[PDB]
Amino acid sequence: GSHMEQDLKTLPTTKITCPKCGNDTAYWWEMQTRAGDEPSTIFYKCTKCGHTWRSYE
Ligand SMILES: [Zn+2]
Repeated sequence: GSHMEQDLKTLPTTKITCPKCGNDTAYWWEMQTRAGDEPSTIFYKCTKCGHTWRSYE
């Protein structure tokens, strides 16, 4: 754990809320996995504290 590759200034942001700092917006992209919960999910990184969760589309 020494290098990294995160991005914020990029990725179109979407209007949402943050259950952590209470922000009112977050970044958003899709994240598909295998199959055992929700095919193709969208993570939303709040644009304030830097927290991200998942959607259902
Ligand atoms: Zn936040």
